[PDB]
Formats: sequence, C-alpha cells, structure tokens
Amino acid sequence: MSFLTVPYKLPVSLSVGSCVIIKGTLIDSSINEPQLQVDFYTEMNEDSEIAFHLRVHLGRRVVMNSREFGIWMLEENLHYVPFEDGKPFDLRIYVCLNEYEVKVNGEYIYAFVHRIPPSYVKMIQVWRDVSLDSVLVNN
Repeated sequence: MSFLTVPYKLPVSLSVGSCVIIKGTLIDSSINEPQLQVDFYTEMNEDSEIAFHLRVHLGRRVVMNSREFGIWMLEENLHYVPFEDGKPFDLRIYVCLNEYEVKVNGEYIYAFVHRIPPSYVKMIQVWRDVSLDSVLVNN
C-alpha cells in the first residue's frame, strides 16, 4: 500500500500507558530543514501548544522541545542519531507518568519530562520529507 501523505495529521487521545508508533523511512533530501518532524498539539490547530516536539537532523542531532504560549522552550539534544538515510525506522513514544520515553529500533534513547500534561494532546502531526508507512496510537 501507499505511503501516508505528508504532512500527516492524526486526532488522538493520550493517557499514561499510551504508545505512539511511527514507522517510515528518512532520506537526505533537504538543505537545512529536518528530515523528520513529530509534533504533539493540544488542539487540532497548528497555532495551539506543542506538548512534545521531536525532529531529526541526520548525522547531527535529534532535538526535542515544546512550544508553549508560542515560545519554543528548552531544547533537549541527542547526539545519538539512530536514523539513517534510506533505512526504515521504528519510532515508539511511550506516555509515562512523568516523561515520554522515546524508543527507536528497539532502543531506549531518551526520557523527555512532561511540560504539558499528555492528557491535553489532541492531535499528532508527522511531516518533513519522510516516507511514512504507519502512525498509530496503542492504549
């Protein structure tokens, strides 16, 4: 079947114990835009708060942040970038009580402490030049 059309938006309801599972392929095809971006919004509106932001600059960093009252807050940077041009990835984001646990290809890579309660997230958007197989939320 066909890759999901990006930018891809999905209405969701997150609780503690939820898991967002994103499977796709990144490619080295942009000048200074990230190759993958995942934003968790508090409304089905792109001006609303971003409880959780993850983006991938291949060979450089994975960056996580939040956008609260229009302001991009403290960037948390990983220099472990388990993403590779043209290889399929398995990105799992688990909702725990105090943090999202970010897991890639079966590896625990980062715990991002909640800045907005995850129960306020209403919409997930996955975009940048990603070839997206699936996005789904398990309870």
